[PDB]
Amino acid sequence: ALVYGQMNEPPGARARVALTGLTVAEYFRDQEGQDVLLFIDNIFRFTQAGSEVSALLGRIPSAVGYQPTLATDMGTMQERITTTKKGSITSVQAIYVAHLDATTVLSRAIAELGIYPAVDPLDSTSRILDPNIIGEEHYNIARGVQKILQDYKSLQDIIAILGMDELSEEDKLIVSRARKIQRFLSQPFQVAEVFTGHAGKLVPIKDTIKGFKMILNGELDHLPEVAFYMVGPIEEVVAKAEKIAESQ
Amino acid sequence: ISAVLEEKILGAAPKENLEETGRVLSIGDGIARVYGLKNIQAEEMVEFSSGLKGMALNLEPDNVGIVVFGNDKHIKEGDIVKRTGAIVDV
Repeated sequence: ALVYGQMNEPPGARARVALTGLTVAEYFRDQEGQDVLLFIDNIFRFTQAGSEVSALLGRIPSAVGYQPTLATDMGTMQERITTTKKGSITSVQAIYVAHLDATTVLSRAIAELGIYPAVDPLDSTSRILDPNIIGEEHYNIARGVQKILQDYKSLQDIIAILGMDELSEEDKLIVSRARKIQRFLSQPFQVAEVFTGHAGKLVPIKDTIKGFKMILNGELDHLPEVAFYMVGPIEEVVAKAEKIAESQ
Repeated sequence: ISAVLEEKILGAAPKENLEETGRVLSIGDGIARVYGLKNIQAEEMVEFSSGLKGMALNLEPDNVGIVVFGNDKHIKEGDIVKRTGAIVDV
C-alpha cells in the first residue's frame, strides 16, 4: 500500500505521511496478525517536515527538531513500530548515498563484480549478531564467513602486491572458499525474473545456514566456483555442479 | 436592590473554588495552562478529571503552567484540575 507526499505539499502534509503509512501497517498488524514491512523514504525528510512544522508554529526554535524520544515528535511513531503478541511492524528506512537495529549497505563495487544483490558483506552490520539471541551456530557461521572474507581481501591485496603464490596452497584454498561464498551470496530475484531471465527463489534460513556450514567445512570444496552463482538453495548448487561436470 | 442584582449577576456564572480548582485554558504537548489554583505551590502535584497527574512548574500571575504526567489526549480545555496538596513524591 502506497502513501505519497510531494515536495510541493505544505510542511504539515509531509509531517503526517509516515503516520498514514504507519496506520495502514497497524491495521495489517492488529486486525490480521501479520508481520508487516513499513518502508519510509525517509526518516530525514520526516524530521525535516517536523522541523518545518515547529518553525511555522513558532514555539520550538529551529535548533531542536523532532528528537527520536519526545512522544509528541517521534517517540510515539517509533514505539508504534514494534513487535507485539499479535504481530509486528518492521521499519525499513530508505537512505540514499542513528537508531538502526540492522543495516544493509549496497555498494556499486559489489554490483561491478556481478553479485546481485550488491550487499557489502563486511559493511552490513547488525545489533542482532550475538550468540545469546540468534543462536551460537548462526553467530559462529557468520563470524567465520566475515573472517574468511576479511582474510580474502588481505590475500587479494597480497596477490596484487607480489603475486598469486603465497603461503603454499592454504591461501589458495582460503581464496577458493571465499570466492565460492561470494558467488553463493548472490541470488535471483522473483521481482526481476523478467529483466534478468533468472527465476527467483526463496531460501529459508535453515537452508542458508546448512549451505554456508557445508562451504566452511569444505564438504562442497571440490565443486567449481562458477556453479555457485545465482542459486537459491545448496542442493541447487550441487545440481548446478553436476550439470557443469556432465556438460564439460 | 443593588446587592440582590449583583448576587444575580454572580449567580448567572457557575460557582468555582479557584483556590483549589482550576480550568484548563489550553492543553497540549503534555503542558497545560490552567486558570485558577490560587493556593498551588511550586512543584506541587495536581490531578486532572481523567485521572492523570501533573506538576505545577510555572506560577504565572494569570495562569499556572503544569507539566502532564501522561498523554494529553485525555485532557480537554475546560476540564477540572485539583490540587493534591503535596509536592511530587514516589
